[PDB]
Amino acid sequence: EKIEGSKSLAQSWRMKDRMKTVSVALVLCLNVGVDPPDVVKTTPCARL
Amino acid sequence: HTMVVQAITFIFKSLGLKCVQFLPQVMPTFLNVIRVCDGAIREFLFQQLGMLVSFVKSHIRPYMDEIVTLMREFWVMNTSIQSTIILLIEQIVVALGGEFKLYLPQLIPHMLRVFMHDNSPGRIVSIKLLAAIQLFGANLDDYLHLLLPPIVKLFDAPEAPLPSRKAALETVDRLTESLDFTDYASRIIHPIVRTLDQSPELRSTAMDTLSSLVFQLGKKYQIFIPMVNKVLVRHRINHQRYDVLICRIVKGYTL
Amino acid sequence: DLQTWMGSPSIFVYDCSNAGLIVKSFKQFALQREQELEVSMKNCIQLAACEATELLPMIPDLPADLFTSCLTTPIKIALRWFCMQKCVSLVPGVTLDLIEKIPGRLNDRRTPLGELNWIFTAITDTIAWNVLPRDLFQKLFRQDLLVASLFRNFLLAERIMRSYNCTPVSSPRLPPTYMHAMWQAWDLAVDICLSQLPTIIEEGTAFRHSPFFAEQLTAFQVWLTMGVENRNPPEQLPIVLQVLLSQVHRLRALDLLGRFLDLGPWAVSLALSVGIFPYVLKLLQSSARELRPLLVFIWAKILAVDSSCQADLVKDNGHKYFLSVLADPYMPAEHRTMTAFILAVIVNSYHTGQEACLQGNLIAICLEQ
Repeated sequence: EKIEGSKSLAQSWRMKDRMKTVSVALVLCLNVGVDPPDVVKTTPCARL
Repeated sequence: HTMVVQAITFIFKSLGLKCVQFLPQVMPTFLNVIRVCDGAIREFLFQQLGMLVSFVKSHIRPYMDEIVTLMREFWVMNTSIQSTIILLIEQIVVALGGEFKLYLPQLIPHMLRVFMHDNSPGRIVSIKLLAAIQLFGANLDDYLHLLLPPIVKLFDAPEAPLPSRKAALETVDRLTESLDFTDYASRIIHPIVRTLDQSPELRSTAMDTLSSLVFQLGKKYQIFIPMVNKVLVRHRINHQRYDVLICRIVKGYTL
Repeated sequence: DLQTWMGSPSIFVYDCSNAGLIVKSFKQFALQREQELEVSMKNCIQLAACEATELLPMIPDLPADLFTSCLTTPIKIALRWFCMQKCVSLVPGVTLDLIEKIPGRLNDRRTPLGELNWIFTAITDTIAWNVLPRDLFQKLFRQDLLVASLFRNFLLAERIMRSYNCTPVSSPRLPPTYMHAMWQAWDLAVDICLSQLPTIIEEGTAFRHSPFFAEQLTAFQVWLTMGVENRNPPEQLPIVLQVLLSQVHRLRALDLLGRFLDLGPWAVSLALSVGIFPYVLKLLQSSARELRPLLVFIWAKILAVDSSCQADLVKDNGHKYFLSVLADPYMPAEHRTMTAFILAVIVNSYHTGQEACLQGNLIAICLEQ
């Protein structure tokens, strides 16, 4: 073999940046006790 | 018999989704009427039950088990009632949707008998049942290994007429869009390759089915490429999408 | 207007019936803003329970909040859905009531419930790595934890909702994973895990752990035997990562991972892309001397490729871990040679590392050997 160093490849594995989810928005349009007019729910329907 | 049920059908259509209220009254009687009806009315009732089911849609779940029992009992090799019931089958699938897979296993014995012994002129009752199978969708997951062999025999049988062969191939195209076909690649590809010899008329339809299957298999189709290429050259089969798809698979680009 | 008030870095979760319409209209208003920008699209992530045409399921067995539950309680619906499939016939005596009363927690991996969460995390992260392109994988499953968790659970939603004529929608479009083979492995893992529950609840039997992770390491070993050719990489590489987190199978995994790195420098590059580095670095805080020969081997192969990691090793004081190995007569001379190489890389043209190793008395230690 030749006395030469092996060329290092472009290691791109490193992460560019670290994101941080600082806050969370829970918008709940549950309308508990009321049924939306568009969908005629069945009598058992889904309650949970 | 004829006038009473024609009224109830128009009433439910005119009501909309508020007809659900009346379900507990109509259905138990209506089902018992189908049981004791005789001759022509049977067929007519099944026609009108289909309309009912199309309006009630998901709400028909409690009585669905009885309806299947009714169908199972009154399914006969009589061509007339078979075409009638197949239409009622197509309407149940759109009504229940995901919940249809609970009841399909009861119907399978009759569907497998339809393919085995179909005396319909040109097997148009089979062709109708193929069009129904297209609607089945992701319900067919747990039962595809059962239904598929009859369908495969249909498009490989040379005695069978060309229309009925086109219908089977187009069905596999649809089912490819929704179901997974990796397991059963060999069970289909070998009849297809054989079909590309015995008849040049199906060459177009069949090749379109192949491309769809190839798209679904992806890298798993690589195995068959040598063997199919041999059959394609022998009859100069030049499909645009297929040559692109093979080129894409061999290259490894994903799109 | 809704995307006016929210800023650039944001993520949107729509749990409604025609949710596809929102995703279409979101991209429209995104394009409309891009047209106005001449004279925030890739940043905005979107998850949708359904396609615009599709409707939400009305089935009393399932919860109304089917999509959110999937995203936020994957194990809970996964077991309830498992108990609704036809495959329950193969396990009689497993009702929903036993699922309610499953023992354990979601943290303790030695419990039955924590086992499933650990298995689920491995299987989902494995499916993603094998199916998605490398760029999009590190974008979603490596950038930030919370997104990675949502997409992990999104793959489960796709599987369950498919069985009810529902197609979930994502903003970075994913190829369909529902029919992947690994899902069958998930079934077996579930089967074995909650086949013991009758005995755990009623008999009070000690929950034996699943052979899943063991068998997956066995699969990785079998691949290495005839892995010389540059064929498709082994699917189980992300599973080996998940196994490193425990101690029960840590020795076996670290061994196989080293054997893998042996295959060539291409493999070490792969292992860096999947994200093995920050986990191997945490083991340098351990004091178990049995680990020392394995880490020396692994670190020599990695540092041979990417010499820039010498910066990271000085921050965490990992150079002390190896200094100890170089002053241990009982350590074989084969591993001591790699250790001297590792130090010769950390020191290479890096004034911060030379000042740090000088204080660690390297010259005196070297002369001893």
